[PDB]
Amino acid sequence: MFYGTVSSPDSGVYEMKIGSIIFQVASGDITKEEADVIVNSTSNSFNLKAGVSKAILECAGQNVERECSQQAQQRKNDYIITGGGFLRCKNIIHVIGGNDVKSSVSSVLQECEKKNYSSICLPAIGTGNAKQHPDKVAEAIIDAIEDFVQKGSAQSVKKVKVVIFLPQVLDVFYANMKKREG
Ligand SMILES: CC(C)NC(=O)c1ccc2ccccc2n1
Ligand SMILES: [Cl-]
Ligand SMILES: [Cl-]
Repeated sequence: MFYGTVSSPDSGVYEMKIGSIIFQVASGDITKEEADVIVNSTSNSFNLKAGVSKAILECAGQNVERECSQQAQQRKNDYIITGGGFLRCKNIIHVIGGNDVKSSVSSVLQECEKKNYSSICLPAIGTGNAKQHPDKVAEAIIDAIEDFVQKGSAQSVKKVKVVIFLPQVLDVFYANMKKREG
């Protein structure tokens, strides 16, 4: 009902349509990307500095670190939204790596529609310190996007890209795309 064809538009990038959204995967350093929103996969304290979270907090800078710990003490949050700091984005959405990945991605998509944003870049959420299995993480990310499209919710969001630290995890995402393709 939804899936287009898998192709490679640029070296190391793989893409397919999911309804009106372009879904892409690539390996690399997510802190070098430009998008309306970049997603961080962190702890329930929003102060982890290991793996992807280390790179994101160090690049973003100390004002973003302090925004995080200020919101964490105010209430119990499933995720938090901060400024971009010195990353090339309008906002960072910090999700909890150990939480249900489909739920986390659904929340990111909803928040981006609320701001009329068009582009999102995320890591392989949960595959770092949280040690969720890559096969289950890929299935959950793509399922969230399918559900969002099926419900008629995609209006401003046009591009969702997963930038993945390890090439071996990229292989798992590409196999999942080929399983789904029209
Ligand atoms: C070798 C291993 C311990 N490093 C990591 O897990 C890791 C993850 C994401 C990164 C993003 C930018 C830069 C370095 C990064 N390193
Ligand atoms: Cl994680
Ligand atoms: Cl990753």
